[PDB]
Amino acid sequence: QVQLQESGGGSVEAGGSLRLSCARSGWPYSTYSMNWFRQAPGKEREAVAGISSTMSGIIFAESKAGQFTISQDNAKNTVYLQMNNLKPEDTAIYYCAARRDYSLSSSSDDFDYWGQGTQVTVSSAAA
Repeated sequence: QVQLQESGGGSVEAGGSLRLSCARSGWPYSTYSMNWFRQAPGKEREAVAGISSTMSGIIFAESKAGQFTISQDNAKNTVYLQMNNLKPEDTAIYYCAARRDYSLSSSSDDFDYWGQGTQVTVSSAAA
């Protein structure tokens, strides 16, 4: 059985940082790509970042150079989403997703395996 186990979310102040982790276990294939998706309140689920067994990580979502960084630890079968300079509009449920195809895809329909979803809430600054 495939499991994608997420960790590392929660509440953060505007401007803060978080690193999400997704540990892949039970993977039956010699290849993969892994994505982080997110679903913000009232919005459709959208791709944030992708990485694969052959390609370095890319960020799909318009952000700013350094807002998101995706990486992986191959020995630990774990993919990471480093988030910096977080803003209220980064509040969302973040999802890990996996598929056999090692190209990079932003389409949720291409992914047959999903993590449980991790809430990230970015509070606002006083004004």
